[PDB]
Amino acid sequence: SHMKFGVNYTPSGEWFYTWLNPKWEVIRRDLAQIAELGADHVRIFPLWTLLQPNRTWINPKALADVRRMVELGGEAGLDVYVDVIQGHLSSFDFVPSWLVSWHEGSMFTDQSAIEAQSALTEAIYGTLSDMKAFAGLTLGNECNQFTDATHPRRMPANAEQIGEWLDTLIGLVAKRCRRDGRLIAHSENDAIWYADGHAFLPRYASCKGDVTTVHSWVFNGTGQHYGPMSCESLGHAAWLVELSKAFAADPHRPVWVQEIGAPGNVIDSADAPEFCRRSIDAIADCPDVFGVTWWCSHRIPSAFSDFPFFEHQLGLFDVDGTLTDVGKAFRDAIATHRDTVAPPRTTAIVIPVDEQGDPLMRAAQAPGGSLFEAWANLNRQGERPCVITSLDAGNPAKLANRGIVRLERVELVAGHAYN
Amino acid sequence: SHMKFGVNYTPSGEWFYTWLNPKWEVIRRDLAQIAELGADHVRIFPLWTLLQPNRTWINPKALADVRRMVELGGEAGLDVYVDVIQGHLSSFDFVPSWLVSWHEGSMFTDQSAIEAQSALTEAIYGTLSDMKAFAGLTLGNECNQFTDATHPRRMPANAEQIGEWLDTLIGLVAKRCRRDGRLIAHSENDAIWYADGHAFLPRYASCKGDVTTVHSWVFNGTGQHYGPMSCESLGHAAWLVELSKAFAADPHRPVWVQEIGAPGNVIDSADAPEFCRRSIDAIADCPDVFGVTWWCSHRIPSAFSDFPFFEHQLGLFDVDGTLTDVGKAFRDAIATHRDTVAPPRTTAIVIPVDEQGDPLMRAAQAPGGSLFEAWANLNRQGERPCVITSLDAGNPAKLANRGIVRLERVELVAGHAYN
Repeated sequence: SHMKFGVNYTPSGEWFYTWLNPKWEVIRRDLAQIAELGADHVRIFPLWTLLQPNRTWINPKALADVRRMVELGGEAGLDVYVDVIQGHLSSFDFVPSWLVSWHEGSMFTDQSAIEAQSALTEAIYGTLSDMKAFAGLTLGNECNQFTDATHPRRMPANAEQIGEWLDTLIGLVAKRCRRDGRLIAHSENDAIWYADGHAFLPRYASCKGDVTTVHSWVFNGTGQHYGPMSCESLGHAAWLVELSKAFAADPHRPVWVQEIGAPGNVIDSADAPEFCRRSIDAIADCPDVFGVTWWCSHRIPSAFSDFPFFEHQLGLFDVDGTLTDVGKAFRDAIATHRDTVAPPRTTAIVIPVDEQGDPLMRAAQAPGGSLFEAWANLNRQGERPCVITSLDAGNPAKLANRGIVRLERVELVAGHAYN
Repeated sequence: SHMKFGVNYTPSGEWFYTWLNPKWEVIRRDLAQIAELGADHVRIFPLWTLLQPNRTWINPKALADVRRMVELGGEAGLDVYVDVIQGHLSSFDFVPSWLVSWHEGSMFTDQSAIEAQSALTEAIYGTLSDMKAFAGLTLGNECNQFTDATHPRRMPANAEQIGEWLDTLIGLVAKRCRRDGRLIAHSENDAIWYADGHAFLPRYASCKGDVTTVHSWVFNGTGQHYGPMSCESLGHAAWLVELSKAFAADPHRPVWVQEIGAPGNVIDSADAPEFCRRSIDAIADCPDVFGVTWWCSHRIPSAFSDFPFFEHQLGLFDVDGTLTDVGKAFRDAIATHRDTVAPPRTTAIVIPVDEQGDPLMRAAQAPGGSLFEAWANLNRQGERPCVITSLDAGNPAKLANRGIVRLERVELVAGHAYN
């Protein structure tokens, strides 16, 4: 049992631009710094444009560099999780030329592009499969952002095509992962939980892949609307954990807080260490948390432009390599919650869903919405709420398997704070 | 003095994907093969995504790799011309993440992007400036394709903004180039000659930069409409040379046929050698030709996908490294025209222009148009025609400088063969 603690690895000095010519001695020291925090894993991010520059040619040097980074993670004493398709990082898209402009197409529906992503997933798994430190794969960081209606070069897809895309790519490696002792997962930004009409559905995160991933960012309106150090803000990661369980078929499926950070566009730097400590305290009171992975390890140097300004400050280590106050808070939180075990949560707020298990109104569970607030209010009062669907609530076996004793209900009211 | 002969260098084995991890021993063999043809220069193509992955960071390893390729070109005895911004190659766009989707913007009008392109031009010149083999720079291969309405992710610009973009980037290095003995130029696809409404204007090619560049591709409708081995097709490159002079302020400005190939989508493979020989015969009969640079050196291996099929066959050397029949024709053509001197051309076709020197109807000088056909007819009849504008035609001083004796005028009729 017990929560894993790790960091999302942003290479010091050159960020992901380092993949062009990695400085292995610097990367080695980067990973040793992360291990010194007490972290047990890292999550790493190769670039799709370098991995697969042609639809039918994967660059062996790019694969070998991924293997070397994994090897250095293991030498630091870390398990290493690899995100296959980036794809999207920190406001930037990295899309190979064969899926751009004259060759524009949707990664979700174009069959020849799906076969290329399948080959890349297998090539990454196969490259790394003999490494004791290779712990698992995620399809890619927040790939759903490409199909969101807000994306300025949207890759179209309906919900059925998204389900098929997930099934195709996860299905390539799920059995190997199972036989080998590794994990396969996928990752969406919080539009999956919050955005009505979004083609990625909550049950996809909570049922497909081995563990649910959530990425908790209180710049999504939670910090602005309620306050950066409000209960709604501090408990937002714990809220995603419990919300996501409502949509899981398996009553003890682990939930991975795969990203959480203290974004400086809503949280004052003076409050960021307390935000970290208290957010992790709230996560640690939720059962079945797979782990907590902070965003991110090393600050982006100021010589790089066009990042939203707060992205530069998210690193636990400053640009000179020293441990920031948030880094100290995360190190302290790892030690605090080493052997803590959260007790069962038995009072559930109920989410009305349709016959397929999808919310009647995702806006009601978004920031500002009635279900979001009912959970935050119950949490502020010490009730330690969990979340179930109306379908689960009419199933005495599922209530029994989760130990649910009290049901709390609220009408559906859309929030308007979300983004 | 005499025409230069060179090759557009496409790296064997990995194409421009070799820039990720260049195999220097193969690149040396490639360049030695080009020299063995009798070529005296190559044109090379670094990738913008690798050179400048952040708006304010140019990758020093990518600069060092360009320098090494120039160094190997000289060691083979070749002068090396470098295209700064690719940008566009063989149906693919290579645009850095900081100019796409969430960061979408126009390289032609966004000031911060223009300053980045300025920094990249200075960085390439300065990296290469101490090298005996570095012979000059072109801003980039056919950059105008980004601003044409045909482009699916168009970068907007009006004609004045395009002129300012050319002036800004050429102005950075024009003086150094003259002091150092190198050249600076820019390159457009044939929309500049042929497409009404296009924001690149003919006089920009013929007046800005040290030499006019033309890229001659008879799949632009010429080969389809008149026949691949017609006089219209075989004379197309000479036509672009002479057409371009009409718009030059300097009556002896050199014209560089910076690309010509024998595209297999309109020219039968068995005819490509005679197409090469006779196209170059026609170029060699035009005065003031700077040089002829064949597209391209080495065929694209068939393991790479999504190229138009004919692109694979354009190389002078096959994928196994052996010299193709077209390669033999080009080698033979270099020896044939080593010492050729074209006599002056004195019979001129007249292009109607407005007071700024821009054509009244570019469609009339495109394939199928009256001015296009009037030139081809005179050329087929052995009249060796040149081209002037209507402004020049009413100025006996300009007629004197070019030695024009006979004028032929024709009514404007638009072609419809052009793409």
